[PDB]
Amino acid sequence: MLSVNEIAAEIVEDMLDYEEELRIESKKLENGAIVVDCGVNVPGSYDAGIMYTQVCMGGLADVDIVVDTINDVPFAFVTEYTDHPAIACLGSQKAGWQIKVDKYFAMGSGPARALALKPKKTYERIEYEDDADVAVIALEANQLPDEKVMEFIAKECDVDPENVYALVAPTASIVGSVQISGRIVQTAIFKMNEIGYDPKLIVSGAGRCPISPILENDLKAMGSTNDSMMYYGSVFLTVKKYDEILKNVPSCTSRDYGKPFYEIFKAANYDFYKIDPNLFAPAQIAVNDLETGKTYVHGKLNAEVLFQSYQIVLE
Amino acid sequence: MLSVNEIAAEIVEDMLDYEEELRIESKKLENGAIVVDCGVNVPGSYDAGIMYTQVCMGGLADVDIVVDTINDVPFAFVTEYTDHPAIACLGSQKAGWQIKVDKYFAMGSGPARALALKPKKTYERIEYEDDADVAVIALEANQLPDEKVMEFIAKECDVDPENVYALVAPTASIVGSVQISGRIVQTAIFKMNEIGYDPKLIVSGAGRCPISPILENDLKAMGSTNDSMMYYGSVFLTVKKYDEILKNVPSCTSRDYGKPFYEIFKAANYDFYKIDPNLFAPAQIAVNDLETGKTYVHGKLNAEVLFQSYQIVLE
Amino acid sequence: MLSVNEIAAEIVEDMLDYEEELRIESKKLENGAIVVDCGVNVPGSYDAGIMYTQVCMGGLADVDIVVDTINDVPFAFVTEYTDHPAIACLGSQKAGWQIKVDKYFAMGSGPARALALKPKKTYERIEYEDDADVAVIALEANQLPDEKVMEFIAKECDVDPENVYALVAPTASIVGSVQISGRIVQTAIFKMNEIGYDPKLIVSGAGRCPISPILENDLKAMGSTNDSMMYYGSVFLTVKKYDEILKNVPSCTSRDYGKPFYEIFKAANYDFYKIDPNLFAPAQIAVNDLETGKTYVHGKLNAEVLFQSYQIVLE
Ligand SMILES: C[C@@H]1Nc2[nH]c(N)nc(=O)c2N(C=O)[C@H]1[C@@H](C)Nc1ccc(C[C@H](O)[C@H](O)[C@H](O)CO[C@H]2O[C@H](COP(=O)(O)O[C@H](CCC(=O)O)C(=O)O)[C@@H](O)[C@H]2O)cc1
Repeated sequence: MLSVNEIAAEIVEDMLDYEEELRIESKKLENGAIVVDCGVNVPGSYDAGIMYTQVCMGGLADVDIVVDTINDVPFAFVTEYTDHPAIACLGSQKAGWQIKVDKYFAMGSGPARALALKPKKTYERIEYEDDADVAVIALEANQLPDEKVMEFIAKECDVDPENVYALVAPTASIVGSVQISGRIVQTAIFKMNEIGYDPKLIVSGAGRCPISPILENDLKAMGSTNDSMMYYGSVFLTVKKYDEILKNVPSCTSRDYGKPFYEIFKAANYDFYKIDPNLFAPAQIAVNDLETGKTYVHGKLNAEVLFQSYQIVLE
Repeated sequence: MLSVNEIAAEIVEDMLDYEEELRIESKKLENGAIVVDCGVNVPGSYDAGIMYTQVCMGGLADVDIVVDTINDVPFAFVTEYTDHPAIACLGSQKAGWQIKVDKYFAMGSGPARALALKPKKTYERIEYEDDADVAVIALEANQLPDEKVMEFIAKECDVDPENVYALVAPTASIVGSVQISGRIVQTAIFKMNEIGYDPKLIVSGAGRCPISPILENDLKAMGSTNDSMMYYGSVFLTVKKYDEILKNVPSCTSRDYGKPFYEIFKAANYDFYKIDPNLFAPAQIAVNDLETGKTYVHGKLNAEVLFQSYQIVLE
Repeated sequence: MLSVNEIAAEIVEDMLDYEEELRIESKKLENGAIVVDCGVNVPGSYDAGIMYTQVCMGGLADVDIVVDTINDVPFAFVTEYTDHPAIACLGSQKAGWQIKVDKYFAMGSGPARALALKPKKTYERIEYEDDADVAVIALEANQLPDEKVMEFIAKECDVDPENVYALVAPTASIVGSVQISGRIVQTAIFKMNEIGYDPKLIVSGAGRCPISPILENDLKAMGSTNDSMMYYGSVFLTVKKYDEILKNVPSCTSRDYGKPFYEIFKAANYDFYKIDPNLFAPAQIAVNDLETGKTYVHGKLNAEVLFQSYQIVLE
């Protein structure tokens, strides 16, 4: 049995060893919980974004950045892979814990979800849960959580607060852009499960996605970071048994395709948890089926929409 | 003073510390030999694949995976380089030792070849021999080696079985796919030797090759993994003195070029013998000549053949 | 505070633990200075080139090599990024220390610059100074510095020669080619400062640049290594506030744009420090402005000129 919280805790300790280099800052609160700021009152960095992504994926994914071009324009890209896709993506990475503690609101991702069982149905579906006495959570938020928030997280995870760590970054920050593009494989796995495909059948997944420039506020950044995956995110997946249903994985099969994610976000009143989950999906996928030995390709890339989404200005 | 077996054993010790994360399993046999299953009864992983390949190359190469596209279809690629191409590729990685013990048969690669000296003529040519009390072999096989097999290998290496490690994966497995595409530099070096170009003249090489999808059995996989290099493997090589014979390195200069290996092999009725050996070669190379300061490009890529080989189904 | 010398010294100690693997050679001089030959009487290596580049950037950058193609011709590329672009690129990397000790000439780069403050105006512009009592310099030179040269460097940095390290490689060497393409982010940051843009406004930068083949002498190599960046170097940059003057960052906005830099190296008398500093610029940039949330793209790639600089011979 692997422990995503223990593996991720090792990465968080590495992050804390290099705080100044990574442009992050931590604080131990009055109950002993550790809050790591990766973007609210600090700049963060590409490497902090990679480490935050690795932590969200329970330490069970490789994540790196390579610079490449789209129609000759240079971007940083995330390239990543995992051989524990259900656990890394659904059991850890997905932001499946909505944190609401009086006026404090955050989207919660990462290994702590596998202790608190958030949501319970996910852990039934992937047949995984952790048992650790350390909890590691990743918060997408424009404010840092206080003692009361950390005490609530600790309680839900059945751990002491002194054994809770939270990484925190806002949507519009470099760590935000990196970690959200770092969910490229997770988008595919999540969309596959939403359409009824058993994620326990998925053997491995590898993905690439450009890293959104940082737009002027958290709301517009929600749009462009998500469009990175929807219009320009590519996944190679290996599965035990193919299902014709997987033709409906790519975003271009959605009635909302062509729309800026910012549009969809606005209609949900800027509440991420009011977005229809059936809308998150990768631009393109290739699915290697171990049963037939065939590889089925679905989807397409769309630089035109992406450059609109990224507020690119050409000469 | 570089020991490919000592360096490789350190990598194998790492693989042992992370078995469950890598999805591999090890057994210590009655004679003490350690057999590490990287794909027979276990799924393996992309990282087990990279480490397997690093082991094959004696620890003297960098090997990593990046996700990229071919005609927009996503694949995982190996990207690799070495500054010891003779030792890493000829003295270690090449599957140059046919292991035949009763009815057990496997192609052996990796550092143990440099203790067994298999074949002797290679070690004379590259002016390398290892001197070590530990042997690390990598076996491409559908069955794990038992006590008697490991005793045989240890005898041939002159090491006590207690100090022999074998990594094992079948041709159709993720480790199989990764480690075979991870021979992209080795196929250039080996083809260069084959056509009469002294490997001692070769300074370094750096290569890129897509990782084949896993096909439905070892024989089809033998085809697709090899076609990765023959139809879509690229190598940049640096040499002390270029000779025009090197125009013959690319696989496209073989009389047998043009169909997927498995179909060529079908056409030879499973007969190694009746296929031009010059077919085993990279798709394209660029050769930086240190003498003239020119860089000579030969060969081409072939996505059309690659996609037949990979049994790609487009919509 | 981040000490570029203390961090870089750790990289050099790592290089000293793997000399034979990296194909480098070190000597401790009489005064205790450690001279690491990375390319003068030894071959060096791609990995030695990456570590030399990392040391030039003060350990404050990520540097890796990926193999990819330009018009299908395979090359090794540097992919790199930093979140301390003023410190790493201008405070450390730029070769801003002209070394002239009797008959010994070298271009000096690297963290020792931030101890000797060379040139002073740079340290005033970026507001950085180091306080280490170790010094690490990178010399681009075709001969190894002796006891007297290292005495001069140690004195200028206010450190005992026993605590000084020098890395040394000529322009025509693998370490030369890697390290110079490894300045792709720095070329953008330097040009930005040149045209009056405060480098303190620069949040981060990420770049890709092909690694030049080694040409037949240091003079031709000065041309092709530099053309890598000027004709095929791409940079993604983040800044706090955009300024329209940044439209003049790309090399193609210079009067002299269009011919290989080999013609330009002569029209400065083969003196690097005689070259007009406004020609020294990246091929293409994307500038993400945090204020407006827009990303402005300028410049263009030029494979045709690159293949000429590189002395590519196609069939
Ligand atoms: C790409 C996304 N973007 C994004 N952006 C930013 N800025 N930050 C992020 O963290 C992030 N996401 C990461 O989390 C990404 C995303 C993939 N993750 C995500 C999405 C939604 C949620 C919320 C939620 O709980 C989620 O909707 C839920 O887990 C599943 O969704 C619903 O759909 C299903 C409906 O049930 P069915 O009708 O399928 O029932 C079937 C029948 C099938 C049918 O015919 O419909 C049955 O029971 O037989 C249910 O399981 C129900 O839970 C959480 C994470």
